[PDB]
Amino acid sequence: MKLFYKPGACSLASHITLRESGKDFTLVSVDLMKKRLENGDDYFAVNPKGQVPALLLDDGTLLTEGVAIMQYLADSVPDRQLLAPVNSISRYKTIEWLNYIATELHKGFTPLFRPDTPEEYKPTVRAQLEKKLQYVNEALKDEHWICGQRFTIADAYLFTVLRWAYAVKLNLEGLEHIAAFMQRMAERPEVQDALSAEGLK
Amino acid sequence: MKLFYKPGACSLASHITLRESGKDFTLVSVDLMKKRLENGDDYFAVNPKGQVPALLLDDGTLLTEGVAIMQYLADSVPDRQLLAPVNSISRYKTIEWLNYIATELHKGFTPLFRPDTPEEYKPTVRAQLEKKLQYVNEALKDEHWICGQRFTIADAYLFTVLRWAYAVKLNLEGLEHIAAFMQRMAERPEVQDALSAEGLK
Ligand SMILES: N[C@@H](CCC(=O)N[C@@H](CS(=O)(=O)O)C(=O)NCC(=O)O)C(=O)O
Ligand SMILES: N[C@@H](CCC(=O)N[C@@H](CS(=O)(=O)O)C(=O)NCC(=O)O)C(=O)O
Repeated sequence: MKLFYKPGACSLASHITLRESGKDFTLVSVDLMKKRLENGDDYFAVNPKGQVPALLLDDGTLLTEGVAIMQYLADSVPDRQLLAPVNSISRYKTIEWLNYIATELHKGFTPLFRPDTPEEYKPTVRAQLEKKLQYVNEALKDEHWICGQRFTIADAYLFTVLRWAYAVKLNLEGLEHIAAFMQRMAERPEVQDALSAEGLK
Repeated sequence: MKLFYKPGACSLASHITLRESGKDFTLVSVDLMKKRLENGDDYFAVNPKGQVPALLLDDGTLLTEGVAIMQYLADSVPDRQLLAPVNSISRYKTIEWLNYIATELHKGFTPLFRPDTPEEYKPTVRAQLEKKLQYVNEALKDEHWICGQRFTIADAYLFTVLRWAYAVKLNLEGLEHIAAFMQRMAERPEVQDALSAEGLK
């Protein structure tokens, strides 16, 4: 199994998930500017969307989209409870958080990292993300995981995107539940292993 | 069971799914500018996020996020085959499509439909959307449904978002598989009933 990723990118969520689920995998670095692998090979030949993450299965299947990848991992290890069983409302509340993170936060930060984003637009994005982060702060007021008492793939994804709020210096004052979630997350051995493996901090 | 919607908005995907799964529901229109229900009640009191769609379950559970709602409905009626069963690769491919549509197409359209979006930015967004539509056109070349042989929840969501490509007048010329798909979707009686109930054409 191979995970195509870039350090610090959204692929970290799938990476943390591969470890939390105890999977054997190889990391393959991608230059997202040039769309090449470490070896000058075109990346558009592996993933036509030219994006990370992408997971190559053993039976040669290429699976893209981080949310599809994490459900794929989570489902193969029901013993881990990284995702609740089908037809239980808990499962859907976790999927609700995954889509909120994907569409509202992840894609919300994207223009800030895009070279084609016009400068006068960037301040508008920051201001929109601020409101979003305040809703996230009150959602973690329980000071546990995003979906309650149990750790799920939604936590791997929230933590991954929340790191960008720190990298870009969004005003995070008063948002104490976020700060505590980030510490709780960093104390997990598999996210630490994943962070080290990517050469992160 | 109640679906909070707005004619033509993204809630159409969940509305088509509610009909395709054979559910009984009440459609409740939401004034998205004022966040008021058709009767004057505060919408923020139902959905704290202020967006459509939202599904109010009989038990009183409120589920938000289109992708979450569509998966909850499909799984509940396994006999209808709107989403493949857990652990089948087919299931993850549909989820892969759902996330692509959610994050790249739906959220990709969003700035076009907003005022704070600077006018010189609109051309870049349209341009990006047309490039994605080309990828979707090729993904539909064997002329079936988005996931192949069977109609799934990805088709309902792809159709919903493609309606805006036409509304907005993106350049859809030469994309013949996309045109065939729209026609295939128009001829499904459950989608005809949904367009009709929403007062659409
Ligand atoms: N819909 C994709 C989005 C993937 C994505 O945006 N990946 C980015 C990396 S990150 O900014 O999100 O960390 C990328 O590869 N971008 C390169 C490009 O889009 O050209 C998903 O959810 O997996
Ligand atoms: N992440 C949500 C987004 C929902 C959404 O953007 N809904 C829009 C309607 S539409 O543009 O998708 O048709 C809305 O209610 N917007 C009102 C607002 O955000 O103030 C989802 O996937 O369901």
